[PDB]
Amino acid sequence: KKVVLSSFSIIGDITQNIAKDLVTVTTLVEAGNDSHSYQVTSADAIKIQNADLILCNGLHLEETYMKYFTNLKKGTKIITVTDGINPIGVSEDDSEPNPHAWMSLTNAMIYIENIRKALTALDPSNAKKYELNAREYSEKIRNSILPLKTRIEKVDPEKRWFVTSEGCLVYLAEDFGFKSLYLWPINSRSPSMMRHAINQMRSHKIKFIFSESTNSDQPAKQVAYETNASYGGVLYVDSLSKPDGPAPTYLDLLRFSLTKIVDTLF
Ligand SMILES: [Mn+2]
Repeated sequence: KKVVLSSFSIIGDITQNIAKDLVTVTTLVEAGNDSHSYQVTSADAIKIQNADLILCNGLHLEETYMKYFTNLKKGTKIITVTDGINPIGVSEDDSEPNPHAWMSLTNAMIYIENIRKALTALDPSNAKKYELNAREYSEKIRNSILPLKTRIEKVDPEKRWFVTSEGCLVYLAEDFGFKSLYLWPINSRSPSMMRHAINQMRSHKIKFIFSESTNSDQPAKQVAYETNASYGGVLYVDSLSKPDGPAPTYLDLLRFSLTKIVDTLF
């Protein structure tokens, strides 16, 4: 049986829905661990050796541990599952890419397609099954998420703002036609970014700011105070939750976080 290693929990869950036990799906950065700065263990090195295929996000998500994907099994390729997604930069223009492409309905379909394609090239005799599974999963995502988009798109143009702590929603904003504000591009944080957000929230009368499941809520709450806005609560973006949490799957993560956003806009 072939072994397919996903770089983190979001990609692992997507792959599991497409492969459905036709391959063994493993995960490097397990749910709860930090996708942005991970220490690859010895046990992890065994997962890397066993991999017949390695599925990465790209957009520099894995940059600090790409070095561990070496001395690989003969023939094992590293696939970047964000291929075909136009990068959004971390700056305010040339700059480093924002990695959070999976927070998008459109991009969900592209992650699924790239993974379907890589599974099919790895294991061509199950092409018909990956093809079916990918369509079914794609429809499942669309059926859960599209009603949230539809609700979201009723928002008045001057209220089209996603304001968060990490810049985790820049692809969602682009996908749905919103503008995004945040306090730092990627979790790992500076004064002028905070000052800019405070000034922008006031000028545009923004009502809510979120934090996220793997970072502190303190900067968001402080910003809420200084802007006369409200703290919106915690979104799930960087990792699946634990199994009895609210976002144990990619579908659940999108649905939870987008539900929470829409319930704030109205
Ligand atoms: Mn992040």
